[PDB]
Amino acid sequence: NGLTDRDLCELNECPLDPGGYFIINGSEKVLIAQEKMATNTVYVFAKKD
Amino acid sequence: DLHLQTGYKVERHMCDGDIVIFNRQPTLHKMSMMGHRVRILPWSTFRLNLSVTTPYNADFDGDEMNLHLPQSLETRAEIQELAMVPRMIVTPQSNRPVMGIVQDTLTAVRKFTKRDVFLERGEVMNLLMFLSTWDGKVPQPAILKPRPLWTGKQIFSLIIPGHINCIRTHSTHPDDEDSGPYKHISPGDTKVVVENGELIMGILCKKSLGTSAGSLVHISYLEMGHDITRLFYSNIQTVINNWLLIEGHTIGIGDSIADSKTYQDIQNTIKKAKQDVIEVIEKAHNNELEPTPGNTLRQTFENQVNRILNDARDKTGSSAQKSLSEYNNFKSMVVSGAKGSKINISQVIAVVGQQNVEGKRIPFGFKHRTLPHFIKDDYGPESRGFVENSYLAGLTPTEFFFHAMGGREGLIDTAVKTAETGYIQRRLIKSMESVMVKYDATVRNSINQVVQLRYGEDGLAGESVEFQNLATLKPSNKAFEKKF
Amino acid sequence: KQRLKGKEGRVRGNLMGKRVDFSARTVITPDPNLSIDQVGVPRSIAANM
Amino acid sequence: MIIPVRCFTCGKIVGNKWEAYLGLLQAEYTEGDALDALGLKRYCCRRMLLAHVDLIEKLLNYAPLEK
Amino acid sequence: PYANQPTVRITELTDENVKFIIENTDLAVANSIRRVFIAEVPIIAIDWVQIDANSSVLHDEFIAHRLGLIPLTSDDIVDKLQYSRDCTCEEFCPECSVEFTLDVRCNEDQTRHVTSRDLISNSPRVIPVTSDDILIVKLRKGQELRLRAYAKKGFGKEHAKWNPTAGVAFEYDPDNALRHTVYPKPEEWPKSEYSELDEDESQAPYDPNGKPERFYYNVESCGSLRPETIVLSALSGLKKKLSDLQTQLSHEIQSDV
Amino acid sequence: QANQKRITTPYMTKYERARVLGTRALQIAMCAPVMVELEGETDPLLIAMKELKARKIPIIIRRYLPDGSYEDWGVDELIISD
Amino acid sequence: IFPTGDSKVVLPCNLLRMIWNAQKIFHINPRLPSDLHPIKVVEGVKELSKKLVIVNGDDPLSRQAQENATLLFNIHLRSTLCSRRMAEEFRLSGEAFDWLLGEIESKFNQAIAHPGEMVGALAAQSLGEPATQMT
Amino acid sequence: MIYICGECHTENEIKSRDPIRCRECGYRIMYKKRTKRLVVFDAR
Amino acid sequence: THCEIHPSMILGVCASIIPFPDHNQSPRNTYQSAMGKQAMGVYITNFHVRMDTLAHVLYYPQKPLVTTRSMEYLRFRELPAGINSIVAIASYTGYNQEDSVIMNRSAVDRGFFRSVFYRSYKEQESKKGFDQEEVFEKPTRETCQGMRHAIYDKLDDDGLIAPGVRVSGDDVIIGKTVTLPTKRDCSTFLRTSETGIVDQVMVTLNQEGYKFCKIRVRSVRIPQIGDKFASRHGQKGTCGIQYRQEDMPFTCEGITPDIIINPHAIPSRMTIGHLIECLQGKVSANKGEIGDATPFNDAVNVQKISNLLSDYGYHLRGNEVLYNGFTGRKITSQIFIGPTYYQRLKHMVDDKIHSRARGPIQILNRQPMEGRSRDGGLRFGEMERDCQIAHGAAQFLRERLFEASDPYQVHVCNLCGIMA
Amino acid sequence: WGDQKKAHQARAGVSQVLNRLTFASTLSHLRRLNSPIGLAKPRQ
Amino acid sequence: MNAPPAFESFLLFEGEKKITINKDTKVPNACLFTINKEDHTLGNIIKSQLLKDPQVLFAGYKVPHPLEHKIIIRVQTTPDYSPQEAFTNAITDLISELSLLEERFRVAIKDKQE
RNA sequence: ACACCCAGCCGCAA
Ligand SMILES: [Mg+2]
Ligand SMILES: [Zn+2]
Ligand SMILES: [Zn+2]
Ligand SMILES: [Zn+2]
Ligand SMILES: [Zn+2]
Repeated sequence: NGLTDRDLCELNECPLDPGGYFIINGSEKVLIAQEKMATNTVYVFAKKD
Repeated sequence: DLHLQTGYKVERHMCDGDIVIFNRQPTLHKMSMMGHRVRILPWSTFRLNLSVTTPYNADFDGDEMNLHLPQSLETRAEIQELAMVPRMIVTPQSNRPVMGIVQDTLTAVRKFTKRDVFLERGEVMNLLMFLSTWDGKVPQPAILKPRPLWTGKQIFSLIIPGHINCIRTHSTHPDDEDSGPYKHISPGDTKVVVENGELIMGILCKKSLGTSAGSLVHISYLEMGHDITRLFYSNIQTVINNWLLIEGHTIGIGDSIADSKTYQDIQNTIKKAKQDVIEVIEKAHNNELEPTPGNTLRQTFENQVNRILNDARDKTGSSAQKSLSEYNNFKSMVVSGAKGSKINISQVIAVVGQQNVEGKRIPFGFKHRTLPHFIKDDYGPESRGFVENSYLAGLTPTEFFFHAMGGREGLIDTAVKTAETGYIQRRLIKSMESVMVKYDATVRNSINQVVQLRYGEDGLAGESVEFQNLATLKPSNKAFEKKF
Repeated sequence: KQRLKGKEGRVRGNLMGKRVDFSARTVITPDPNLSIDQVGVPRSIAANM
Repeated sequence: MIIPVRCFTCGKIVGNKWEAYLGLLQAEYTEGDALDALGLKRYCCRRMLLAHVDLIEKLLNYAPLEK
Repeated sequence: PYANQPTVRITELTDENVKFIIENTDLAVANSIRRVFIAEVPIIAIDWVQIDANSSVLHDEFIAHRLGLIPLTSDDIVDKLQYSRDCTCEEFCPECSVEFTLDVRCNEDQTRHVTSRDLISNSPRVIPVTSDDILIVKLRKGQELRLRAYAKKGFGKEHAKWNPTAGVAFEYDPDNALRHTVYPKPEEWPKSEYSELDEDESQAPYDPNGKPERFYYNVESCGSLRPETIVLSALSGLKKKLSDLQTQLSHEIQSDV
Repeated sequence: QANQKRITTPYMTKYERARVLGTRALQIAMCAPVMVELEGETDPLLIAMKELKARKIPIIIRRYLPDGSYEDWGVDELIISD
Repeated sequence: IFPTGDSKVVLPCNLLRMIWNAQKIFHINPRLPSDLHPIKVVEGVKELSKKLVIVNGDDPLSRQAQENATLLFNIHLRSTLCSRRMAEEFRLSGEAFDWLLGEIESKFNQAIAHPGEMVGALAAQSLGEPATQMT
Repeated sequence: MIYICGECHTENEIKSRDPIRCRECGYRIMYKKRTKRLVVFDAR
Repeated sequence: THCEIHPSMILGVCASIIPFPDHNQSPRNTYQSAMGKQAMGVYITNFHVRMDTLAHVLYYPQKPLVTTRSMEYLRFRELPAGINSIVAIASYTGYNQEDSVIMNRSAVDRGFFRSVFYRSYKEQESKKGFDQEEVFEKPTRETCQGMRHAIYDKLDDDGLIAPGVRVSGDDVIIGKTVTLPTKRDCSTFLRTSETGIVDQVMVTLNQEGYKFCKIRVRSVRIPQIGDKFASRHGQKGTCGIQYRQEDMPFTCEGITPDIIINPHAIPSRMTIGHLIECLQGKVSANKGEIGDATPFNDAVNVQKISNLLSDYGYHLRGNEVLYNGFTGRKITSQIFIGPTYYQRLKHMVDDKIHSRARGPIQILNRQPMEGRSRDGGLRFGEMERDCQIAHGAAQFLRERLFEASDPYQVHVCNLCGIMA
Repeated sequence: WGDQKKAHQARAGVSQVLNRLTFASTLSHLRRLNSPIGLAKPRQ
Repeated sequence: MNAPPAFESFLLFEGEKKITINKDTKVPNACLFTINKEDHTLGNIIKSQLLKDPQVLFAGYKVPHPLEHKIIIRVQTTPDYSPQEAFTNAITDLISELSLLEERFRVAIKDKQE
């Protein structure tokens, strides 16, 4: 964080890389957002059967 | 230890001329595994003839097929005598030739069969060189003086084998020609007639060389045999491709632009349709739209709106087609029947048309509106999915989103329905795995339960049946007595 | 019982339809210069098989 | 990564015009005038120069693993 | 029955492009002449590269490919040097190839450009086109590049790097007279450079007795071979091909008889 | 059964065509006698075709009726479909 | 049997095309009179219909079964080969008629169901094929 | 068998089956030099 | 109450690079948006420092002539994923029929779409036993239980293949032998059909403190006639055949197309935006700036592009007269030429190719194994046996499912049916 | 996603391997959603 | 893997001949030349030159397959003029044409150079 | 005379 282009290049890290991923055992893992029903909101549904 | 005595077996490599079988999953119908003769070409990719692209429900864009090699003389013999694609041109599923001239050949066949086409001497020699069954005698040119010109129909007549007798109607056949005079002249050069294995008149298209009953290839198979049909297919493809090298085909923006008068007429039609739907929705708001019998007020309002919009899109498509130029490649591609349809021409030129999801128009996802940009409680065409603009003209964002919804519906149903059809066809084939015909010509189950006394109530296989007309049921009593 | 069950199982995954030798797979591209019966096969599959 | 030596379509020499192209651009000239001055009449070479992006400047920023 | 009498006129002879007009000739002859211009004109180019040491950011195959595409001036010794395959020479000798050595090391903060000028030849006749300069690779401080390369004799059929012409332009019948191409809307099309119609007229009238003739060429060299000796070499190569066919056909027909 | 009462289609069909051609080709491929004169043919399949056209197959087809009784047919009484 | 006036029906041999082939193979001139006794046609078609057998036998039950199986082809054949129709529309000659009868016999015999066909699998796969196009 | 390390680039001679470092920077990343053995590269 | 920033912003990352997405049909926008993930290029600048399995990189990427305003903000310009190439949408000899492509062998020889295939392998010093410890060392022919005919002398004394040495298929790269409970060669081998060259070799200490090595093997991949290609409008295609420069057609100005797709690809799958891109690319290349092709723009339409092209000396609809490459005769029609963006895809025929002939055999089923990497066979699925039943080829089906797969003999008693 | 021993009730598919075929691929993978569904209504 | 060597496109390895003659049996006085390791560059020339001969009926060429470097040329003459001699005469006229073209190009270049 | 054990999970091609 906070490093400019020069330090990132000197540090063997791509300036253009957006980041946003973890590194576990050398494999770059990225979390994916998961949808779920909104909490604390009364709904109404009509089950057909 | 390399000395070979009689009785040894040597595992040679796959030499040319050997027999193999292909397969493309999903293997939907029995056509998807035919036998082929092997040929050795450079590079690292299979290479098969184009017309086979239809039997295997395949397109040559990343598709990959299997290749099984038989490993016994008995196996090779049966595959040669049963599954070799020359002997299995016509499928018994619908007693029509699943094989068909397709893509550049078919369009080039159309442009090569027109009356206007003519060939100089050297071009005719070049075309004849690509044939294989040619007897070696250059036919008399249709034109002698001032200079020799051959007609494409004459070269095609050379291509036809034996003495075939076929009569088919071109796609753009005017219905008035049959009743009126010039019935056998056909000023539009419709009414394809093949006499004594020579092409006499008419342009060829999907309805004559395509995968249709009573097609020219169908009659070729039924009459001459199966090898001659293979030569027919190969000759057509080779010679037409090598003539297309001279003629050439293309498609571009010039084929999508229409005349300014056409644009003005199209805009006028769209404006009138929008005004009419404004009128009918005004009537609905003021409560004078009398409900259709058996239908709800909303139901009949939707039906009337859909009727108006469909009339508008049909009129726009007809106007675009009328203004569509003869040299326009879109018209050639559609009328030939290679790919595309007149509806696609209408969408490209005039109007994309109404976009609908699950049959109905765009649903009201928000509070009684389709998107935030439209006023609440609107049933106008622009605000419910209708796409006034065309692809060439470009789509505005809202209609672009609605078209995206329509395309997503296409993707979703085409992608989910394979699981159901895969289960139905597996259940059917598993049920009917054992039913077959014994040598009493009685169809029987696995445990010898007579299912049918004779196959198809007549004992006739499906590969040798044709469409015919009784010519005795329809005529009246007076006409019957007169004619018999 | 789960070994003998449906897809990815004994009866349907190893007996009714089974993996077999003497086979090949690769992409397909057009070639209008071969007859209908013919087909191109490259030298690698021809040699190995 | 770096300006290709030969135009893909025809084959006119192109690798020797990248530096001149940048020099002409620096001297207040527009792209069209610069390409005309460099003699690339055919448009395949024009897009060969114009559409190329040189990553090699970004690549040299990394120190070599030898010395 | 006998051959026709071609005639040639030259309209421009700059240092790198040549325009000439060939009249009274079959279309096939002209088409084959252009094909030989772009396929079967001998030229010297790099084909065998040995990378002694490459610390550049670019990899060995990249540098080898780029060196291969570099043109080499071979106005003279294309005829003298024999093909490596034909030379009884094992591997490579100076009689059938030209040897190249490249040695550049960057030892300063400023970026070093490994231009084609850095290439050093043995025979002074064969050198890159420098008598701007073609760039090969850019090097940071401490990035060496040492390699040796041999240049063979080849023509365009083997590989594009042996293609001498930049791009050959071949146009015949500028104002469409034989209707070899049909314009649906002729007025919309620009008139060709070699046209001879007025502004009002769109196309020449139909010529049923016409035949293609008066072909226009615009052969442009890549700087390796002069753009006029290239045509002579092309014609000589076609003549030699036909003479080889003569010898082979004579041998075959005598053997049959 | 005897010579009489022989009821079955006398058209030697495509399935038995394939079987007979394959088996005869295999037999000749194992150095078996040839039934007809041959003029410079070596492929077993082609010679099998030619000798079938000569109608001299040394094989009798046994046909299984659904009931269980067999019915033997020689090739030379059968007429070729082609 | 056929309500709704559906005259389109599937039969083995394309009789019209066969007659046309006979015409243009024997160069028969429709203008000139032909030499074809109508009784020759009558017993010709009758003998042909006798030689087309689906249910081979001689007992009354087998004969009735054969008649029922071949009724549609026989009726279409008689309709197309009627005496007046041959006299007027087609105008074939005697050798033309003999060749037509022989070719019809050969084609029908070729089109007969071959024992051993796996009719069940063929039917299941053929009827399952359009299911992928029903979308 | 000379190894080149991460950043300070010393061709340290190890040949001793010890934990891999260099006496200059100590970074625990090592690379090995391009082989002296030649290899042809076709320019095709 | 509110006003949109810009309507085009609805598009996603991979869908934003599509030029004129509105003019295309939405299904093909979807398909292209799927491909943009697979469109190779300079994926990250520091690729040579990194090393990971299945990493590609392209030689000569180019920012597209027909750009989109959003693309500059996705940083696509810095890291393109394709080349602008002259395209001729026309029928030809027939090797582009259906969805296929004809390419330029001469241009391919000049570096057109030539790309690298970096592949990285790793091996570990996972000591399990107390004397059964593996070590990196050059195996000897007699001291190792595992002895193949593979070429072993290429390795150094450490047992790691030196960088910069050509390695063929099925070669040893890491010589590691496990001591027996004298030794056993548990060494990894380079898999089938790569013929690459090892470039970089690494040695390190793993997390648990044992020696750990990685090596990277690269191999240039000149496009053969099997490689999947697609435009920015969902134009799935493969290289049917490569023609040299003298075989393909050529304009009166000497321009020769790099790629020739078939007109059949346009009408059925309406992608008029492809033609719009071609025209805009032509006018942009002629003029000198990068063509603005943001999705929803009333300023830019086909008519103004046509007028600019006409002003610059071409057919106002983008067509051009092309001469037959073989004959030299003018083509009767007039082909549609112009540049456009094309992307090489991850799918390569050299990777998808596969064959099997009595190779290795599964332990449990005693049948051919899974995958080409394991040299396994192909499945003869249930729908295939059904097809062969429909054919009626009995003994073909028999050998396919019994003899070619796994023949086996058993002894069974006659009184009882139990295995004996 | 969850405790190791309770993989049955643990939702799967989270933390996919980052795709690195192209910069566009990386950005698309970073900005991605996913539904927990294994009928066409949820998928339209 | 299977990419053929580039030099293969024109070189003749030991085991084949440049020319083979086949007498077509379909029509009298016909030949089937089978020039090997060539392409359209020669086939087009040969077809054009033969077609100019007044006393030859048929003349054409085809490549059986673009990947395979082979061409087949068929020539049919009147029943007093062997196809082989027609081929030879066409080639000789071609050689004279190309030599004349080279000479006149030399003259044009010399005249242009001052 | 070859060497790599399997289950699960995920992406992706037609
Ligand atoms: Mg597909
Ligand atoms: Zn160029
Ligand atoms: Zn030498
Ligand atoms: Zn250090
Ligand atoms: Zn027992």
